[PDB]
Amino acid sequence: MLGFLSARQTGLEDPLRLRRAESTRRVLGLELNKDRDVERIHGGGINTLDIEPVEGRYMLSGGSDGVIVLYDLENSSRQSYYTCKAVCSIGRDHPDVHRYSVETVQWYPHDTGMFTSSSFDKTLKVWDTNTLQTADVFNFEETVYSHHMSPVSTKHCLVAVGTRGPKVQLCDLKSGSCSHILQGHRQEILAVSWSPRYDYILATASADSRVKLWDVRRASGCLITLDQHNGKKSQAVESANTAHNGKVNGLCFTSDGLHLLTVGTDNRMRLWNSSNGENTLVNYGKVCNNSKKGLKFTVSCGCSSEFVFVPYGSTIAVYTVYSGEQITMLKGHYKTVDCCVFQSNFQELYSGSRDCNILAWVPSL
Amino acid sequence: SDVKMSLSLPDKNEQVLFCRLTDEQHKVYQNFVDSKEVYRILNGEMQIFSGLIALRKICNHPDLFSGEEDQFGYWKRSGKMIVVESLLKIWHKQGQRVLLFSQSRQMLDILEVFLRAQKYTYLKMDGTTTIASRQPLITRYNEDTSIFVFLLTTRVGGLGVNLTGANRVVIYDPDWNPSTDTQARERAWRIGQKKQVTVYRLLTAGTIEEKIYHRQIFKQFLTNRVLKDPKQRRFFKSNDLYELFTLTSPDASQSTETSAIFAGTPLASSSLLAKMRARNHL
Repeated sequence: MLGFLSARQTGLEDPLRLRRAESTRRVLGLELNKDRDVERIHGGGINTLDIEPVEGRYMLSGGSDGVIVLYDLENSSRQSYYTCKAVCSIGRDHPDVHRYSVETVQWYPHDTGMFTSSSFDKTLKVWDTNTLQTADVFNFEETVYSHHMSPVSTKHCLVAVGTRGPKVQLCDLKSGSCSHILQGHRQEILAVSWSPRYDYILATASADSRVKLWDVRRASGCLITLDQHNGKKSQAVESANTAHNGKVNGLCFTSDGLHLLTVGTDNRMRLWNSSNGENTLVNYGKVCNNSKKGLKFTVSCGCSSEFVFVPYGSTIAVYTVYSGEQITMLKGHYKTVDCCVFQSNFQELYSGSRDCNILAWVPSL
Repeated sequence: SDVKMSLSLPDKNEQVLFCRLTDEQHKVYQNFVDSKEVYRILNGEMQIFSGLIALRKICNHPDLFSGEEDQFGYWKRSGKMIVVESLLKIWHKQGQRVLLFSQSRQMLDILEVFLRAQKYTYLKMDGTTTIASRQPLITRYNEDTSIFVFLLTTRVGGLGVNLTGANRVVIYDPDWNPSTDTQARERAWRIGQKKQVTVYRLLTAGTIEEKIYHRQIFKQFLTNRVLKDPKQRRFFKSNDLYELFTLTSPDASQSTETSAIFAGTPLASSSLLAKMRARNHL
């Protein structure tokens, strides 16, 4: 570290070197901080967490009990020990509270004033953070497994919604049109994720073992359908070209958006070229998931080497994205982990689980 | 409207004549709306559509439904053809040229026979004419003036066959589709029309045909709301608009149903929220 400081100070190395290297070192040293706690408010398992993209100060959390909690992640107290207090909460007494499990919650990108949340009550509610009141509701004919707003699109403000229907619903928060559907999957869509690189590229993963990339502008079906073998087992596309040998219940684009991570109930995680959907054949070993719903996992940002923090049973398994090497397994939960979210400002991780806890993992030293 | 300033467009006026039923026609229509057939229609035991076609035929002419100065299609037995008599006579005295439209080809032939009973020169084009000889007929009507009235159904010929030489146009009977009657009036009044064209839609008041016109206007309003502006003054009643097996012919003491109905004549998450709450309060 003193070598790094000296090399930054004298200009041998770009300051970029020290940032990325020290962030990587912090991530490798990621450990359950009993020096930080998250206030327990959910009566049920936390299905989803979302740190706001701008300023990374506030975090949303949706539980199976239907409540939403809005936490402050900044140590506003002068002590080195603090609890991430719950700022707001859509509780059992809020008139608009979800009737059933909140499966996904997402801050509006570009501003912290709005956030959207979907539930097994077949609703995607848009909330005004300041008033804490719903500003819009999108009813769907079938329960929502996942929704996602594009983190990049300054132009369109569509929400891709995956429900048990075989169709992917696109809901325009700009004047409200929830009619658009992308057809081509054959079973429930368990995950949707917009590319962080291209405004209109959407990757949708479903129960039929397929992941499809769509250009929602385009009127002609999916761009690419991810294939495990890239052509070794080639068939007229009616049943082949599966991304996994089971249900694909998780999606995540890498930070730069040039690759796609999909995790499926075949206990595999695969990395795909997001442009031509080619399997990069990164191994990753065996990534244990048996989730019957969407599995929310994240990648690191702004480190020398990219990581992926994937829920592995009751632990969080940390892998290197481009080599597969399992860095470590963060072990602090008591039931299966549903979601982990990465605070890229400080290389911190927050993981929620069915044990009704949100555990913060902070780098040690 | 926006492109009007680029191209010329002569003014167009339009009227809807309400033609009282003749007493024999009135009796036939009343007998049909009191006969057991419409009662079975109201029971749903028989298809309503024959009742519609029958009532349309009656309003066109009793000889259609029922089947000298007493030959087939005598023009005194229905009020709409009384009015057609008056208009044809006056327009011929004015030296104008007429398009004479009707959805029914059978009554188109009735009207043909009526024109033979008169001394008007005319021309007919319908679906029975071979397509390869359709263009000559139109050209011969458009080029000279020695042909007075051209007979059409609303749907014959390619879309917008060029009938420019005509000056006045009469839609003898309305259709269910607004677009077909709109096309009928548009066919005479196109680009390169020299003289003011006026459309006279012939209605029989208090009958099925008034209801057909009402439905045409309703569909037109629906299309307009969808395509040009949602905010619109509401004209109609659900039950009155949908019940169409009655007879209330005006006695001139009360105004007609149509006139009674027409008696008056990146986002910064706050604009996004503002638009959402605006749409939701509605």
